[PDB]
Amino acid sequence: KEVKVYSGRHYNTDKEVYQKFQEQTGIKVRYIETDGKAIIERLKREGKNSQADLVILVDAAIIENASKANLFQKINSNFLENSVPNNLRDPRNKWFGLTRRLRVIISNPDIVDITKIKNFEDLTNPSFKGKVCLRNRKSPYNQSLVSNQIAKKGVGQTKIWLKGLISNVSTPYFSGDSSLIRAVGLGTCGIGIVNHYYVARMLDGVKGPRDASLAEKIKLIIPNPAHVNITAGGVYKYAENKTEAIKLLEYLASSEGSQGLANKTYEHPLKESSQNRIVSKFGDFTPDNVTIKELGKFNSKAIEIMKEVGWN
Ligand SMILES: [Fe+3]
Repeated sequence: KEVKVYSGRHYNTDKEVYQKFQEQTGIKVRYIETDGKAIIERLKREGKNSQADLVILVDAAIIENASKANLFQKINSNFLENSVPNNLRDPRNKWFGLTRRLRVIISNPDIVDITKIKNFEDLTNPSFKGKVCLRNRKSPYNQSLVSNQIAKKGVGQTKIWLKGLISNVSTPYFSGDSSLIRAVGLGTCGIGIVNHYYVARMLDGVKGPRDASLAEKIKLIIPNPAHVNITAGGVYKYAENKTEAIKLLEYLASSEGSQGLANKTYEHPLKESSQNRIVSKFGDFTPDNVTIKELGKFNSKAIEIMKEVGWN
């Protein structure tokens, strides 16, 4: 018995989590870890000839892309249906959340007055002119943040917010979250928007001493209420080892599996906040209840309006 996993979680192998499943069940896990978009393109090409059984992907936008491409099959699982929060799974049962991440505000309190920053709406304040820095619009994390705004506020209000935000940027767009953290730490940027776990990695020395020192200078602000995004798994449309893939998915979504995955990347597990001391110091959060499916729905519109206001 075996199961083949094609995973878009490629920060640093989930190998230990898969080995625990293997030891417990006797099911051999064959994994590949690489960029999610490369997986999607490979599966579209292979179709029925693919050897994927389980597909894991990062970000609402990428999950949506896989869904549109008909990559998943509907599954029935009383465990998943009763254990994964409704907002973090497909209402039609094709994919299921495994970990949670927050896209948050980071600030350098020597450059900006952090007492004025509580939520994303605050970033349009004219006192931050020239002090806001962003990663580029190609990032699914940013697209999903804008989709989040559209879901709640509608297109009109989101566009007003976007115009205000981009008015405050005077620095070229960044190509990654870690480089943006460095710039905020250094003080070339006063304010950035990044995923929470990148800050925790740097603080924990994972990227070496200079990055740790830079990350120590930053104040992380969790917007209240918070925007939540996920990594998710689903069974491939033509999976040969369907039964085994469901068993593995059930394990990954369980308390043990979700904690195992999340502790590797400094993410939050599905149903509890991280026990990691570095992550817990960032503070409590309350989700805004926008569903992951909704984030996917508005992805195309988010890209259109980001382009229109000049988020490049
Ligand atoms: Fe990431």
